Amino acid sequence: SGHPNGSFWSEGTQVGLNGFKYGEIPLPNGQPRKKLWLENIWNIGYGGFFLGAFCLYYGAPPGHVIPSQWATPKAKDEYAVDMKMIDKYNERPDLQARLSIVLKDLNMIEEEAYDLIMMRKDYKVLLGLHSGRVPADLKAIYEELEA
Amino acid sequence: DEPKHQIPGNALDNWAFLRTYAKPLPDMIHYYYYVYLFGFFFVYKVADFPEYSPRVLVMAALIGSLFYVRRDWVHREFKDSP
Amino acid sequence: TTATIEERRAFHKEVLDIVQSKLANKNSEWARPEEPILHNLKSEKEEPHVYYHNNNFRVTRQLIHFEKTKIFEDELDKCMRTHGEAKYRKCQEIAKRFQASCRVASNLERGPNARKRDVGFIYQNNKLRELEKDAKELGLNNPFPPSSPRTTIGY
Amino acid sequence: MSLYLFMLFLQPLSLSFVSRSFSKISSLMMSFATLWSAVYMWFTSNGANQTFYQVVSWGSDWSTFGVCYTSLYISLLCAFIFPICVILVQGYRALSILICIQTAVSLSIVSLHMLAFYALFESSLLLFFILIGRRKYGSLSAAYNISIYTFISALGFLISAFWLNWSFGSVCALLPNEEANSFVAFGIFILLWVKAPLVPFHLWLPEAHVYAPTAGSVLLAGVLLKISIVGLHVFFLPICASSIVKAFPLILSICLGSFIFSSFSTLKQIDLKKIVAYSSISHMAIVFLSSATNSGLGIQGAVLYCIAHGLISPGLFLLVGILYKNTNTKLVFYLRGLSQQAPVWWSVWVFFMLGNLAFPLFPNFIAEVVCLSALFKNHELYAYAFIFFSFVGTVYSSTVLGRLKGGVSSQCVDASRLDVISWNPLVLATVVTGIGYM
Amino acid sequence: NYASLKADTSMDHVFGDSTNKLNYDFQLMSSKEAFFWNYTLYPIVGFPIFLYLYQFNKLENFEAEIAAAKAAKAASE
Amino acid sequence: SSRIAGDTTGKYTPNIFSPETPMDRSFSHVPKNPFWEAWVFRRDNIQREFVWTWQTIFDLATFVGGLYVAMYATASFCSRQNDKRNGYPERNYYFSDSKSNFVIPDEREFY
Amino acid sequence: GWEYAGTYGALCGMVYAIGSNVISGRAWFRRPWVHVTSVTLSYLGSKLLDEVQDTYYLEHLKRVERKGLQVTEEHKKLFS
Amino acid sequence: TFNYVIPYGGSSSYTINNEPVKAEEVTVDFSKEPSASSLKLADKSDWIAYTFNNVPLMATVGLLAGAHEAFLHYERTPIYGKRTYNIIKKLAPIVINKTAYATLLGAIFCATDALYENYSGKKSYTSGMVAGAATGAVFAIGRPLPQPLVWPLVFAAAPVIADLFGEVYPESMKSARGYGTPYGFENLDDAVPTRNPIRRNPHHY
Amino acid sequence: VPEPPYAKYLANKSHYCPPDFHYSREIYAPYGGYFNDPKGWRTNTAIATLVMLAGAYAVFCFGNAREERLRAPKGWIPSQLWNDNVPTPVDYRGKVL
Ligand SMILES: CCCCCCCCCCCCCCCCCC(=O)OC[C@H](COP(=O)([O-])OCC(O)COP(=O)([O-])OC[C@@H](COC(=O)CCCCCCCCCCCCCCCCC)OC(=O)CCCCCCCCCCCCCCCCC)OC(=O)CCCCCCCCCCCCCCCCC
Ligand SMILES: CCCCCCCCCCCCCCCCCC(=O)OC[C@H](COP(=O)([O-])OCC(O)COP(=O)([O-])OC[C@@H](COC(=O)CCCCCCCCCCCCCCCCC)OC(=O)CCCCCCCCCCCCCCCCC)OC(=O)CCCCCCCCCCCCCCCCC
Ligand SMILES: CCCCCCCCCCCCCCCCCC(=O)OC[C@H](COP(=O)([O-])OCC(O)COP(=O)([O-])OC[C@@H](COC(=O)CCCCCCCCCCCCCCCCC)OC(=O)CCCCCCCCCCCCCCCCC)OC(=O)CCCCCCCCCCCCCCCCC
Ligand SMILES: CCCCCCCCCCCCCCCCCCCC(=O)O[C@H](COC(=O)CCCCCCCCCCCCCC)COP(=O)(O)OCCN
Ligand SMILES: CCCCCCCCCCCCCCCCCCCC(=O)O[C@H](COC(=O)CCCCCCCCCCCCCC)COP(=O)(O)OCCN
Ligand SMILES: CCCCCCCCCCCCCCCCCCCC(=O)O[C@H](COC(=O)CCCCCCCCCCCCCC)COP(=O)(O)OCCN
Ligand SMILES: CCCCCCCCCCCCCCCCCCCC(=O)O[C@H](COC(=O)CCCCCCCCCCCCCC)COP(=O)(O)OCCN
Repeated sequence: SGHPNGSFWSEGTQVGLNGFKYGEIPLPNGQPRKKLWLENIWNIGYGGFFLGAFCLYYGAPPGHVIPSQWATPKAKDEYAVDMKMIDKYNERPDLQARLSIVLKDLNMIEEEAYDLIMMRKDYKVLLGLHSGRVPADLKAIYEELEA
Repeated sequence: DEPKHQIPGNALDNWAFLRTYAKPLPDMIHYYYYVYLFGFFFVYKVADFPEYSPRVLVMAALIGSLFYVRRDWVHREFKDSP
Repeated sequence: TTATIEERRAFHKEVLDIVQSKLANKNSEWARPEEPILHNLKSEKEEPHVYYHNNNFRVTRQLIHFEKTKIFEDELDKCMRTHGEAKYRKCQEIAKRFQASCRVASNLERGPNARKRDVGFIYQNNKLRELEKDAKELGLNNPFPPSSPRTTIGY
Repeated sequence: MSLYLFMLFLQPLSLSFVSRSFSKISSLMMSFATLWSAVYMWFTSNGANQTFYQVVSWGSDWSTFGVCYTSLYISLLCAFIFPICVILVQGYRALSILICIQTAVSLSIVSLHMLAFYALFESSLLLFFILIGRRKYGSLSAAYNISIYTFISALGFLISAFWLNWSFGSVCALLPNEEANSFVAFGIFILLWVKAPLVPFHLWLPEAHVYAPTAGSVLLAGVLLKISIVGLHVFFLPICASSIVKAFPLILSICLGSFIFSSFSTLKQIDLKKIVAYSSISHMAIVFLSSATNSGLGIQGAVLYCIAHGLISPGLFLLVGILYKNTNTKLVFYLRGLSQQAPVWWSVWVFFMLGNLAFPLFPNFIAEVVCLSALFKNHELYAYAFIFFSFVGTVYSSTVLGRLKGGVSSQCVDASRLDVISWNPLVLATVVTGIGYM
Repeated sequence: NYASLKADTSMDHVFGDSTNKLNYDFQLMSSKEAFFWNYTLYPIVGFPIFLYLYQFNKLENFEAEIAAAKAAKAASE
Repeated sequence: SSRIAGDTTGKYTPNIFSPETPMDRSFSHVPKNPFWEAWVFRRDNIQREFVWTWQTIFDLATFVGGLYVAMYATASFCSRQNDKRNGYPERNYYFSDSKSNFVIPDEREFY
Repeated sequence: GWEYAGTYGALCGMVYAIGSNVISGRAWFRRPWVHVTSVTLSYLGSKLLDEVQDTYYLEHLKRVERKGLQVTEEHKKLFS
Repeated sequence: TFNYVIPYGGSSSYTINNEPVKAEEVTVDFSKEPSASSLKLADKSDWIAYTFNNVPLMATVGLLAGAHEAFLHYERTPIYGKRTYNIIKKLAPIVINKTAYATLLGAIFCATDALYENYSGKKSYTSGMVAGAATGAVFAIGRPLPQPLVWPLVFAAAPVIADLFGEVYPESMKSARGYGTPYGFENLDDAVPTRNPIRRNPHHY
Repeated sequence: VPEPPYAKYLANKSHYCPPDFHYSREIYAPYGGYFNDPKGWRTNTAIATLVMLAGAYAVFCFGNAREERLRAPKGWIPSQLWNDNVPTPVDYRGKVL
């Protein structure tokens, strides 16, 4: 037992092929194996697919392939506005009372105050105010907080 | 040799049962004549029938389908006896 | 609220005019509208142009909401990581805002069968407050816990 | 879009003019050209056009074709998976049948007219009867099953399409129409009920898959089952949402029952192909339920899971075909010692089976997470039911792997160079989707 | 063609004979036993369902009692 | 008694007349068993031994129908809870007899 | 009516020539004269069919107008 | 919607209603209303009367089936050979028994349907299901094991099929027109008819 | 039985292989054979170690760019030697270092 020459750092005792890969027998004189008919077509077509997918995913401008990428700057701007507005809301208790009235008519709980602030420009609020479902007080409240 | 489905019954008994279909065969014209005649009269009468509920019609169709006997069935079982 | 056929055809003609005005100048952001087409239709499907434009506006808005929620989550995570053990007191507000954003994004277009997403247990807490008020005023005994000051890091 | 449709029409056309000896080479080159055209269609699809990326009409409502999120993913999946089917099939007759089936299926996905959709999908009805019922390796029973089930479901869908064309005056998806009728909803639904196997209308699928050639099985599981999700998203949810919401308790009952009964039935299977077929039936239930919730999370999750299945099931069917070629057996009891005898086949088999069990580094995990989230959005119990019963898939897969993994075997049955070439694209695609490039 | 049905008796002395066979009849559980165990195990599996049903019932009953009392207080007064 | 059929160089020919058996793909096929083949046949063709007996009807109804009933009842309960949670009026489901026409919530309306 | 009737007809004539060759066991390229004749005849027949369809569309528009359908100018434009 | 972000379909307001607008200026109906005979037969008020009005149909079907079987037996019997037995004595039971069984089953179905509808007081699917089930139970009195389950089901299903596609279907899809403008969508600019199309004259056969 | 001609190409039994143990030498596995010990292993291992160190360098670069420390360490941390984004240490009392 032990190592072959007693030293761990000695040349391996096996010379040859550990196994036959794909079951192919090495040519005696070292002649290369003839390539299969499909190898070139397969490699070109699939490599072209994967490379095209890579280039489209990364090369394309924002919002062409991934729609969320386009929305990121706009979300930052709305985040800034919302943050300023919420800060103003916390300070002024008169506005809070008016919104508590607006919320009740809209079948919303008091905690959903921040939610109303965050939906200033959304299908439900925009079309409800026009149609009459949403009380017109909300428009003034939003303007008081710089829209 | 391969696995095969088991056939219920003995060979000679099954063949004997099959041989009960080998009987004098009437011509189909005799049946057709009566069916054509009565069918024509039936179509004439049907115009005067009262309007029946869809449920009753469907039930009548079911009963007729259940009570219909295939021509082969009578042929195999027919016996010229009392 | 009733809509007469005369008014319906009038709105249809106005919608056609809006389409014609949009068609006059090319816009690469035609399907990312910043404003909806306001209407009082019983069904949006009646006016196809309004339906498609408003749907595109709703998609734009929802994408914006999703990105806003991701931004809110990033500030909450930074705030939580900076404060240390004082996170519970100092990060109540940021968390409140993040949870509000999550509710707005999920609830706006939940779907016909989806339930409201109660981020922060606000609805449950409200229900428990109402149940407590009723039990106390009517002299009943409540089998439910009383409402909580804080149920989550924020809401 | 126009390039993709033209390449699609050229692929069946090319066969008529080939030398009859160059058929396989020409077919492979055409398949790769169709894949490249699909990539071009993806490149020319701007996300800015939120509703439909591209719509083309060639003179009539029937010839209206267009690509949406569901359509784009399914079309890319079909173009990706077709080359594998092509190389696996030999003979002009087989090539002709396969190329006609593929052209019909790929044209159906992009069609935006219900009547045109029906015309294109059901054109490949006799071709499947002939393919599944081939002389030596086919079963007439399976052919009759699949054909009759398809005809009855598609005829119901056709009747609903005729009523919608009579009542509204058009049956094109691009025209907004809503219907509250339950007969019409049922007519459209029955097609989806049969095509995407749902208990008790799933019997046609396993028979067809077992007696179909490997190219046929790969195409069937990979994309034929997905054609249901295109019909749901494009031809059912826009018009018959009210009926899906009205029948949601029944839809949920039938989908969960399908998932449970199919899982239990998979436990009694001794044939590898039947195991893979019943796994597909179980997997289809989550996709169907998630789409029926009519939520953003559900539609996206269903499409994503469909892609994951369309990448994992062809792999298992390909490996099973390779093993059957090497051994002429599909009985798990005869196949033993595959770990020692086929270390390379075994590695890929284990990887694909892990993918089928929705492990984290596989696309199935992400897809399942999204679908479960959509169910949890509907109700917590809905999600819990599906999550709990997932163990049954583990029991059957573990038992199969254990039986195959060890024992005594005297035959070296490992994959050749051709077999590794055929699965390499599927492996790479699985890995890429697993890491999050969905 | 087919594999040989003749066994190998080389290792019979070392590892024992194959004469002893299994006593199992290879049949499954009785129908009566199965009904009991399915209708016992499945409810255990669906523990969340019963928790939700319990809480929902309690909530609805409380709400109905509250409404009843409210009505009573709103009638006289 | 055996020879290598495959040739990497591409000069592959099938020696159909060779006395020695080619080591082709058929070399590695597993030997079948008369009894295993009959078991496989019996398992697939199990519809022949199907018999309608009270035990069979009982087992089918109790597990298949029983699961379907439990699943429907659970789904109906979950729908009722969601309707109560959302604040929507009782929805007109297919088998539910409700004197209300509510089905799809209005997106514009605030519930 | 259809703006692609001529192209369709030419391609269909090709379909006839190739199909007839294939059914009889000959190759697609055989009998070249058949190809030109088929293409021309099918193109002309497709065009003629399109005029016939248009003519009966206009006859129908006349009939419906006589019956009392209040077709607008745009509707009268739909039927060339 | 054809997008992955918002739910597909749409929502219609329940508050907002659209005033009905006539399909055409003048409506000419070529569909005749139900006859007084149809209403009389359909009246289930008195179960005995209902049963006696509707049995003629079952009796006719039984007579046709019995005539069929009797003819099949008669055709085979040979004219050339003299027969000891009387043919009518052999054939008359066939026809009589078939007619009697058919009439009895139809009587059971009609009676149970009328009695359930009266006791319940409402026209419902259940009445047909219970009438079918009772008829199928009577059909399978002495039959082997599967038949007691199968016949009550098939028979109960038949009135369900009749109700769904004979009564509910037409009333459900009465509004759809096919000409002019789609029923729901009248805002759209489609040619408006002065009169409805009359594709056929009211039938008289 | 006369070993087949290809058997010359295949490798012998390694030193670690038990003499009684018989394995088929034709089977290929990516993880290696039954007992391995190939010739040229020392070079392969040196190449492996070099690829490991290069990948460690790339991983270190990536981590350093993405390692965000938002709260000051209580005392000096080793990361300061290599990363410049460490907040100045503050002790338990609060004094800056
Ligand atoms: C004195 C002269 C003798 C004649 C007497 C009267 C003379 C005629 C006078 C007036 C005739 C006009 C009206 C009579 C019926 C019209 C048929 C006809 O005339 O065709 C010529 C016909 C011969 O024509 P043929 O082309 O030479 O023979 C073709 C067959 O292949 C023949 O070959 P075969 O017999 O060997 O094969 C029979 C085959 C032929 O197939 C048919 O019979 C097809 C008919 C099916 C329905 C027909 C349409 C129903 C619509 C009726 C409309 C009214 C209701 C309205 C609404 C209903 C909605 C459906 O069917 C079968 O296999 C046997 C099964 C019976 C029906 C199968 C359906 C079973 C469904 C039940 C489900 C329960 C099973 C569940 C459990 C299963 C377990 C898995 O002559 C007759 O048969 C007349 C005999 C009269 C007996 C009819 C019994 C009741 C009549 C009304 C009931 C309606 C149902 C029809 C049932 C059977 C009718 C054949
Ligand atoms: C699509 C939507 C659907 C909606 C509506 C659809 C529409 C519905 C209806 C549409 C129907 C479409 C499907 C039905 C297709 C009709 C069936 C069919 O294809 O033919 C059947 C029939 C089947 O022939 P088969 O299979 O051999 O069996 C018949 C047996 O031979 C039996 O033998 P046989 O005893 O019966 O012999 C009688 C007959 C049958 O005999 C034969 O067929 C033997 C072969 C005829 C001689 C070869 C034709 C010579 C030129 C043809 C050009 C081929 C170009 C290809 C190679 C280029 C060479 C440079 O002989 C004839 O050919 C009678 C016609 C007289 C013309 C003969 C040639 C005259 C000298 C050339 C004229 C002008 C030269 C200009 C340029 C020349 C070179 C380019 O074909 C013909 O009969 C050929 C008819 C005419 C021959 C070609 C003449 C074309 C004019 C030269 C090209 C110049 C451009 C053309 C435009 C201007 C015209 C002047
Ligand atoms: C202008 C510049 C020039 C540029 C070129 C542009 C020209 C454009 C088009 C021109 C191309 C030539 C057209 C080919 C005509 C002959 C094709 C043929 O015979 O097929 C087999 C034939 C193979 O011949 P073969 O191997 O030598 O032996 C056949 C022996 O004759 C008999 O062998 P067997 O007795 O052993 O039969 C065994 C049979 C096994 O038995 C079966 O399976 C029978 C099944 C019945 C039909 C299959 C039902 C499903 C077919 C779906 C359609 C496939 C497309 C799917 C797309 C959806 C479209 C809605 O298996 C097969 O035959 C092949 C299986 C799949 C082929 C079925 C597709 C052919 C449909 C109809 C062929 C057209 C014949 C018209 C006849 C004209 C005058 C006689 O051709 C092929 O290479 C495969 C089919 C190519 C299909 C393209 C044809 C268009 C049909 C699509 C319909 C769309 C409307 C047409 C508009 C087309 C563009 C305007
Ligand atoms: C107002 C009407 C009232 C109701 C009246 C109903 C009366 C009958 C209605 C039944 C209509 C269904 C049509 C399918 C019949 C079953 C298939 C025939 C059975 C059969 O033996 O077919 C063999 C193979 O079929 C197969 O292998 C197919 C297996 C079974 C097919 C499953 C059916 C599809 C799904 C069923 C419903 C799905 C949704 C329903 C909306 C081929 O026989 P052969 O070629 O050797 O001929 C030799 C003669 N024996
Ligand atoms: C027993 C469980 C039900 C099995 C179905 C499970 C899941 C299927 C759900 C599919 C989703 C959309 C389909 C819409 C309705 C189909 C079935 C809904 C349940 C149902 O039958 O409701 C009936 C109404 O539906 C109808 O009136 C139509 C029923 C379907 C017709 C059957 C065949 C139609 C084929 C027509 C082909 C195309 C025709 C196009 C013109 C009666 O319920 P109810 O409201 O009266 O309540 C009174 C109870 N007390
Ligand atoms: C011939 C064919 C059929 C013959 C044999 C059928 C025998 C099966 C009969 C019992 C089957 C299970 C029991 C479920 C139905 C019980 C009675 C139905 C009436 C009902 O809805 O009551 C609800 C049952 O609780 C529930 O909501 C469901 C509780 C049981 C579900 C969990 C039990 C097993 C869990 C396994 C997973 C299955 C579900 C996975 C999601 C609670 O009353 P309510 O408050 O809702 O008021 C609603 C007004 N009645
Ligand atoms: C093709 C439809 C044929 C039915 C197939 C069912 C399976 C056949 C087994 C035979 C059983 C007999 C038929 C029973 C089916 C009816 C469903 C039972 C539900 C039920 O009892 O509720 C009734 C209404 O359902 C109804 O009566 C309307 C429900 C419509 C039936 C289901 C429609 C879709 C089924 C199709 C599934 C797959 C198609 C393949 C066959 C009561 O209502 P009520 O008003 O009386 O209230 C009571 C006030 N007294």
